[PDB]
Amino acid sequence: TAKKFKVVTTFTIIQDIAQNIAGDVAVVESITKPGAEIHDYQPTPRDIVKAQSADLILWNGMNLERWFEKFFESIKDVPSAVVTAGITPLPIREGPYSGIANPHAWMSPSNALIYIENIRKALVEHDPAHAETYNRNAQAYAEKIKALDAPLRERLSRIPAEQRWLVTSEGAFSYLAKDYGFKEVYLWPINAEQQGIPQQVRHVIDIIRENKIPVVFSESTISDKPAKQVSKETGAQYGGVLYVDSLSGEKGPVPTYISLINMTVDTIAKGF
Ligand SMILES: [Mn+2]
Ligand SMILES: [Mn+2]
Repeated sequence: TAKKFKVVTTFTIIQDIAQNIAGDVAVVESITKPGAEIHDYQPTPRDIVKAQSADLILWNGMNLERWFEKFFESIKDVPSAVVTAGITPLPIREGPYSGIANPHAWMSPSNALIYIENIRKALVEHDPAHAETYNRNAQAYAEKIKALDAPLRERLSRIPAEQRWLVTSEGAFSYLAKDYGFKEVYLWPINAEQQGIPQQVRHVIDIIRENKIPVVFSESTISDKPAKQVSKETGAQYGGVLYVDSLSGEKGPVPTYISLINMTVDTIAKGF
């Protein structure tokens, strides 16, 4: 056979996690495309029809998708589920969104296990005919995620503790940084139309000076120009691109959530 159970997700990371749980018994599609900015995405009429055709809608919550609640108002009779349920938020530390949840919880692979469980539960509840495929796929995929911890830590193990400074454009790596003992510095705390970046750019250059930070990075859905300037004004090498808010295309270097975590840690590690 019939027309398969259809899941629509707001962005690509959730799409890939959900598709691993769904296997071939459900079809999972993302509203946003690879490479597109997800926080302030502007949905189109095509997007309403796509979401309205789903049997279940998955979104991040933690107000990642500033567009979603207004968007969902146009969708009728389709259940939605927040895939971060039960995750404890790290607060945004500075700027006009200080004190709001940092939404990038998927960058901690231990948090990913909670994403998987929330998605499994939603799939089993709303598609009970395939409960055993979902439960089997979710346990197998959770073991793939747990198996990342040892190679990831080993990959970062050369960098001594007080050299572990991670300097990015968006402050999108706070969950990854807490997991692996890095201190975070960023050019802006969360993607948004905002003031303060040129004054934050001076501050970052300042903090690179004091601590002799060797590398700075950018991310794949935003501009590399601020990070490349900070590298020019310091001696630090420009290390990016890092992946957090989007996968690549299916043929690019980051087609899956696992490849996103691995390539991001790999790129950090080679910068030092
Ligand atoms: Mn439900
Ligand atoms: Mn982001």
